[PDB]
Amino acid sequence: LPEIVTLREEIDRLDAEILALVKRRAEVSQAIGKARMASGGPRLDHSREMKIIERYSELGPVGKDLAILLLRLGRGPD
Amino acid sequence: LPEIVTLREEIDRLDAEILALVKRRAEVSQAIGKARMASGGPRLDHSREMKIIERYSELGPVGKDLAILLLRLGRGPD
Repeated sequence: LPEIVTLREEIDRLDAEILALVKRRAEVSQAIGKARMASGGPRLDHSREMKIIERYSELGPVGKDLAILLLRLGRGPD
Repeated sequence: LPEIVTLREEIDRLDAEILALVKRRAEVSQAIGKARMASGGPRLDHSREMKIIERYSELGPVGKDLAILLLRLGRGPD
């Protein structure tokens, strides 16, 4: 379709930004993981993680799955 | 942990931006879906969608799943 060329541009721009933000979030999450590890004790703040998941549910059920994936991106490289 | 207070702030800020970007992407994707529907013919550009998925694999295997979820967010509300 010729009339979707500019919509596709916008997608590509959005994806560039999403990827940068997700990468940064993975770095921050991993730093939080390293501080929690270093301190012994729970590897997650479960109440905190559940609240994040509930925020993402504003998007629908796919929103919960997104938060779940972002949670997995916070793991140490394994 | 007291030393993770500012890291948690950064997460919250990143999540605010991720959610706004994902919502916008869902709007654009749905507009592309509506143009494709209106035109009859394939509901997806499969080569295009596969290229998006491959870009997201730069993140790892979780990256492919992310692209997959974003693809589902582009559906008409159902």
